Amino acid sequence: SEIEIESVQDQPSVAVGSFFKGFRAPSDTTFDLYKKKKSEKDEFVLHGENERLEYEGYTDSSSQASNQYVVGLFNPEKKSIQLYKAPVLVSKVVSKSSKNLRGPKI
Amino acid sequence: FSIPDGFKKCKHLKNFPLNGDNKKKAKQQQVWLIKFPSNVDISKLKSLPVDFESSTTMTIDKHDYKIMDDTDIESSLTQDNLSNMTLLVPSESKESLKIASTAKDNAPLQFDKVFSVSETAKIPAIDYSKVRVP
Amino acid sequence: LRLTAEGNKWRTDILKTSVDTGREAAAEVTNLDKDTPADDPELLKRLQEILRDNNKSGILDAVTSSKVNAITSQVVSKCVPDGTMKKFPCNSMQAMALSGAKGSNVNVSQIMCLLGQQALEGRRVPVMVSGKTLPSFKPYETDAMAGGYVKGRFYSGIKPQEYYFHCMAGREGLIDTAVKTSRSGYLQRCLTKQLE
Amino acid sequence: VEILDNLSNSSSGLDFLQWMCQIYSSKSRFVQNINYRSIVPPFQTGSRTHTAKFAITYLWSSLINCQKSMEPTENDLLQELIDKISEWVLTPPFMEDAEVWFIYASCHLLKADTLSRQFVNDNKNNDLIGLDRDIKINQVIKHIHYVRTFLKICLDKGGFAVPSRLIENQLKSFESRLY
Amino acid sequence: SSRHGQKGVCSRKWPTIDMPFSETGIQPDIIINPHAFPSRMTIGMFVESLAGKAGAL
Amino acid sequence: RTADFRTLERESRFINPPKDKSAFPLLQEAVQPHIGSFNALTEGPDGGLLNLGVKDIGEKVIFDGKPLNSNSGYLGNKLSVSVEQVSIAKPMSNDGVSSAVERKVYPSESRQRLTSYRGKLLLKLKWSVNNGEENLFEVRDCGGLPVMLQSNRCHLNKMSPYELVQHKEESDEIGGYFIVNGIEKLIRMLIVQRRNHPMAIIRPSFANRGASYSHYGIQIRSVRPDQTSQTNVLHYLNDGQVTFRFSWRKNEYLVPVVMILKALCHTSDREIFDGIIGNDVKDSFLTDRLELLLRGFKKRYPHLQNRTQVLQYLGDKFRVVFQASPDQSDLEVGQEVLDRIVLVHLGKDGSQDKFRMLLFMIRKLYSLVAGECSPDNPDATQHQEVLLGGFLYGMILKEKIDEYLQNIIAQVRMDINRGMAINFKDKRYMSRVLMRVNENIGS
Amino acid sequence: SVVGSLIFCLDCGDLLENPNAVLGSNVECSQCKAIYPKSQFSNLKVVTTTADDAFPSSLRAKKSV
Amino acid sequence: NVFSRYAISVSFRHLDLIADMMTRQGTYLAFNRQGMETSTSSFMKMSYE
Amino acid sequence: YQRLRHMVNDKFQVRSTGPVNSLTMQPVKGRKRHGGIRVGEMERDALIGHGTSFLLQ
Amino acid sequence: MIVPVRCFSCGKVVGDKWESYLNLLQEDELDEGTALSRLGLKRYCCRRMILTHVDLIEKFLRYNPLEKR
Amino acid sequence: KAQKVPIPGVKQALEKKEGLFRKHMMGKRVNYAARSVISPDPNI
Amino acid sequence: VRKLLPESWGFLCPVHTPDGSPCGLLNHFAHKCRISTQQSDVSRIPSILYSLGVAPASHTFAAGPSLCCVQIDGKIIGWVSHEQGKIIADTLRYWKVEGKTPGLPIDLEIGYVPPSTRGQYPGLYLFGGHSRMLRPVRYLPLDKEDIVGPFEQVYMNIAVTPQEIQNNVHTHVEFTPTNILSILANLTPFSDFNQSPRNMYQCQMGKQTMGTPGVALCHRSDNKLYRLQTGQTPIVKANLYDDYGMDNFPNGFNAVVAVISYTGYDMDDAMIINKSADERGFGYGT
RNA sequence: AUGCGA
Ligand SMILES: [Zn+2]
Ligand SMILES: [Zn+2]
Repeated sequence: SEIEIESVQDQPSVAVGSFFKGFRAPSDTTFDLYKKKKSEKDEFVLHGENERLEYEGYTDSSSQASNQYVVGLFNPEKKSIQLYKAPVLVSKVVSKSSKNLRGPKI
Repeated sequence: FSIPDGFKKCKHLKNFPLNGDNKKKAKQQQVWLIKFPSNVDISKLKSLPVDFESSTTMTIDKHDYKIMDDTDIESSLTQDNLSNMTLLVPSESKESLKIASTAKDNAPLQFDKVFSVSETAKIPAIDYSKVRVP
Repeated sequence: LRLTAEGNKWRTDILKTSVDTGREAAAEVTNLDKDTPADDPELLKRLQEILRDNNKSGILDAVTSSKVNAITSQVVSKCVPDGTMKKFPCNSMQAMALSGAKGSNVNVSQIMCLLGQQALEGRRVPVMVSGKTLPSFKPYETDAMAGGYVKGRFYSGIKPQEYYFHCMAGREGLIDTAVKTSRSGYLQRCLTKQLE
Repeated sequence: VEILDNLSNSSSGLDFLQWMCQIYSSKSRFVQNINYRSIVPPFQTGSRTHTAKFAITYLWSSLINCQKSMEPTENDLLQELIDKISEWVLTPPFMEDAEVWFIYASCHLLKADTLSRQFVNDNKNNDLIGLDRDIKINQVIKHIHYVRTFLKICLDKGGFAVPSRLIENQLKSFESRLY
Repeated sequence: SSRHGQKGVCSRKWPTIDMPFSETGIQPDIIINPHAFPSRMTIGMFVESLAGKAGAL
Repeated sequence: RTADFRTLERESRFINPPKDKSAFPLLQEAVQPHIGSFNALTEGPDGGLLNLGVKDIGEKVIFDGKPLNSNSGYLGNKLSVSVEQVSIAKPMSNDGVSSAVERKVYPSESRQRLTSYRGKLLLKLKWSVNNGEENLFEVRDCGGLPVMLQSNRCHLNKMSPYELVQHKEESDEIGGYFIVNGIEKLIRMLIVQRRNHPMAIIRPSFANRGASYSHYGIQIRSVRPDQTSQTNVLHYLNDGQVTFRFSWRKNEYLVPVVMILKALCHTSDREIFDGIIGNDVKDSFLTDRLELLLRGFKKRYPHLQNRTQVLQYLGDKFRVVFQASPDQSDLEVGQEVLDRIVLVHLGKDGSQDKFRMLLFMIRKLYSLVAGECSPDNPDATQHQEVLLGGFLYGMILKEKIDEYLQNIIAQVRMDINRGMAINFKDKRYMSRVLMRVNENIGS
Repeated sequence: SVVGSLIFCLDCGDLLENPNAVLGSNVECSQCKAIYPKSQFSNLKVVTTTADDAFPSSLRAKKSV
Repeated sequence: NVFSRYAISVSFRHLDLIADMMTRQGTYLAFNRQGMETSTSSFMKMSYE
Repeated sequence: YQRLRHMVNDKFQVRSTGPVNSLTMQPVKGRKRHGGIRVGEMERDALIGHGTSFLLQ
Repeated sequence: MIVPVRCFSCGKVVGDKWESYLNLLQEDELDEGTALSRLGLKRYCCRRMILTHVDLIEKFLRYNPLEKR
Repeated sequence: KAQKVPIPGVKQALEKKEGLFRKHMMGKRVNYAARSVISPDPNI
Repeated sequence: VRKLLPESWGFLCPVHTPDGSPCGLLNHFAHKCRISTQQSDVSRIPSILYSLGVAPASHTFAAGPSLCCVQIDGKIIGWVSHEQGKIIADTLRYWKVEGKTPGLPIDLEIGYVPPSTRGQYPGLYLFGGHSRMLRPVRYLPLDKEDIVGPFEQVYMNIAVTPQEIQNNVHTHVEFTPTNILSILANLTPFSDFNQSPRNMYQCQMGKQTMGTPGVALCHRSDNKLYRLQTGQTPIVKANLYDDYGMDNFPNGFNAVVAVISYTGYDMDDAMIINKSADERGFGYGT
């Protein structure tokens, strides 16, 4: 009993993101994808905005070089996976209230 | 914004057949997460002994491997949606990622199976008869 | 300092019985059946619970101590001048201890028989949190020796695992001996001023 | 010094050069102030900024005195020059930059080539090394990595003296020999 | 003191004639009282005596 | 034939001592923990420990009091100062001062003369004016630093036995000690808490701190690359409050741990909850203590809505004591403080990693309080490391160079409060102030 | 989100002010603007227990054999 | 009892006298400075603590 | 056998007359100052113990 | 320091037997025991004297300050 | 009672731990006294 | 604090301790203990752990005693099962004894702390930094040297000699049990034959002994030196007496000793010297 | 005061 591999997709399409426990965001929230072509690879950073907050996510560079993530969708009946490389980005969400500050001194 | 004087805009994405063979609780589709050391070439695989459920040991370029499958972290028989391992789905090369779902219920889904490839090592046993000379 | 061949026969043969004694006491304080396997998982869990309690650990020391000390008393009572290679009216070491020129029957038993159980502040050897009293001992070893019971004697030497314990007793002795006089000077003076 | 270079007989401007170095370290930082009217010449004076040029010539003549008939325990000279330039270590000389750092590296670069020769010709000497892996390659790669540090700090600290492009190409074509 | 932490002062410089002499024709260098060993249990020192004697012979 | 006499070998070695390598390599390897340590102040990664220390002390900024008649308010020009490099030289002596060819000085002379065995200590001073409008370098001689024998800075470090005898020494001199005024002294090694690792401690002093203090607490002894350490304590108050202990200018300061958490990285409270309890969401004990912590912090500081405000509060509360003033904003003082106090073992830009470690320490602390884990033992060798004398040496140097720059700053401040006679650009002034502070760190 | 007796802001993750203590029949985030249960109404309960240690006794010792 | 625990013999004349001195005031008059206060020799007070 | 450096034998001292502290007129301390050994508090107590009050005075 | 003249224990002059003794260990490649037997050190006091000796004087001698070096 | 290691006053001179009374009055150095390591001797 | 703990096995000497106030305060390193003076190869360890299955700390985003914490120099890099925790610890030790993983210094200290009921808090604490006390032990599975520190030692089963190796238990054995003694404790012959406190007083006497301090005395100017002229090499000695070359500095002499009460002047702690021998220079010193 | 003999 072992699952066969049907197809592999190697180029950027889907991504995975760590958020606070409860993140749901608006029904329409948008995720800005970026690309970096460094040396031979590419580092990705995610950025989004909402009516109050704005969320930006990036890769843990020291784990990227030492681990690489793959996601696939398998069918039991077709025994087939569409494999997808996706960067995992730890993204944080700041609001408009998080953009206020005091004087430069007392 | 479009920050990091080291990034480029995206121009090339790929459709995700989320629902071309989905049916609400009727198609037994799955999405899996697997961790791969860079040392392995994913494109050079052919099948995946994930079907071993637990005994997913695997041998890649004569190298012996173990495919860690875990329920924890996200298939726990305890809480509803124990993960922030968010899925971000695209649509087109000219559109930004989308929150995974299975209908318009504003709820993040989970990965049916999570796997992790860990490189095994012999660590051969001590030959006592050789070491324990009196 | 030598025993007879007989004296070594009794000494080694009696010391042959302590091997059960160590765990037998561990299973008494643990309150588990006799000859309970040295590897029962319940034994190990009960003994880790025991390690975490200072009072329970004290009881474990006290019972193991009484039993192995019964082994000491056995050995000395058997081997004594009953097994020395040359006797009294000629054995100077016995002469000095028994006449009380210097020494005690304890010293003579420590040279000629065995050292016996080392103790510290009133109980058996300190134990690390891993459950091991020395690197060489598996956690919770039910052997008396691993608890600090020294079967070797000064005449034939002591294994390093035992030398590391006898070093313990020797140090803590040097500590009490070197500190008692500072707390006994003030005991003298506090009333010496008054009753003068 | 030249009279001792032209004097095929007794003396190596070196000795005379090293006697001068000790006779004119003057590690004192100063200049300006009074009417230098009998000791103007930047050809005697220094130590505390003002590089002396007989001390720079002592090191340059010393590396050229090390080169002749090396790779063509009584040796030491290329070490003697590594430890005589180290006794320095910033103060007036390196404290000041250039030639100091540069020829130090140049003496050091020559010490890396000699060790590739003494382990070069037809894979080291010849058919392989088996000779316990290559302890000698690791001793040389450590050096090659070091010397690139000395050439870099000599550039960074304003040193216009070094045509970096040629030395890097030479060092890479040489590291090759070490393969 | 010996290498056994059995330290003692020299009480007197005994005349050699007054020392005890062995049948080997020698009289000791140092005499240490036996009564020290029963408390200290320095039996290593006894062993060092017999080993140094063998090792000289 | 078991422990036979090495007799001919000895007489050969006595008559003809080794000319290449001492025998008894354990004999030199025994003081290796001293000598090697002292070598780490002059050789190693980046430049050796001492140069990393001087790169971490950074700058000491002073404003001529803003004057220029916004001139004033916006500082009357910046006067950046610092120390770039630190060099140590082998002992030398020139007689009759300048013009007395120098000679390498060997220890035998220091002993016979009954004097110290000093090395000239030099450090490349950086005098930065207007943040960079004008840069001035000067390597100042700071007197004779006592050098360790056989160290990477003593002439005998690399002498073969034969040469060593030719230099009037015991053919085997281990070294590792210091000749100070002719008396040989070494720095006694010390056993200190193992660095960089949280050790769970129950201590009644913690109860002695005041009301609502429990016994339980975590202690991590963070040591910087340069090896200076900074101990950080967490206390579980009986009330569920968690307080963070640190020490600055050998004074103690207490801060709520939730403040240093929101201060390190922008995060949600739910992010801290997930950091602490994780999948363990079912521990009512832990869930409730965490509710006390978060609800209480939200109670105290309802207006700290984002990390920036928090950093501003820390800068506002410590600027009086970090002596960064006449230059830094409360945001800068806050961030430099975090970098200077909290888990310094993780280093600058470790603020997410310092975040993870800080959550790990709170979680371990709750495991101690509940009793689900044993306490650790400060006195077990398990939990201890050894401060080598040479590193103590490097620390005291780092602090003394901080004092030397602080003394420059004090001298400028006194001059500006009695004369303000001259602007920071004049080189004459550089020589004048510099010649007015005491720079003899060697002594 | 609700955990135990804590309920976090759903949008921002802030531990929003407890619905039981609000001065309105609504709850709003101090980081986000979300309005209380409105969608659903919490019923905060926790089954808290003793640590099974605070209460040493001879009878507890009789529970160990 | 304290000496008997160490199997030391001490004449009762010693202990019994000491106790009588501890009761010289009809109380449990310790031997520290506090008990010393009430004795009449001022130099003895000066010369203790 | 090894000779310990503490030949306290050589460290003997006697004082039948010597220097005094200026604030007390009592013998200075230290072998090298020809100082006088101390009669400590306990030795005083002991001399009273013996009843030897004329020896104590 | 230097080979003692006589054996502490016995009294027999031994200081003459050092150099020949070292020669007997070198020249004849003999063993220390047999060499001492041929030198007449037939008592263990005399035996230990030479056997255990430590001729440290040679190590002292390289420190002679009265000659340039 | 004043306002590092300020010279001690008469109270410190007279007490401090033991005091003048204890260190120069209840016990003193004495003349006509000697100290030496004792050695045994059975014939005396 | 003075209590001699078992953690010190191999690190501090159980017999090299002064007698008095310092007892227990002035410990002494074992003759084979080493001290790290550098730090290395920390940079590749995240990569190797990640290869071994450590989840990166950003992605697990969960924490507890129910899980092993992998940390490197106190930098928490990930989380795993306790089972995978120990598998990693052991396979890591294998790559340490091997020579194939340059990101893996022989002197890395690999702190595994297994799960324990109310035990020490679990985790896998690696350490590479300075001031670690480190000592060699013989790793049996590769029959090669391994460096162990005091933290990891607690949970490691080190047989003291090969014949006492228990099956499936001791993963290492001491190279020699003399490695647990300090230097002076090794110089004492048959030191395992005396009552311990006499060995410690032996360290204090041999350490207080008048011997040969050097040979460069004509170029020192000590406030005091004690120089024994008649120095000898013990017939009875440890082989570490040669391995440390202490024979360069002989501190005593081989004496003919009679263990005899005879004259009546040798009681308790007093011993007699031969007159003719003392006249012949016995223990003669300057 | 630090180290140490008793
Ligand atoms: Zn919100
Ligand atoms: Zn003789």
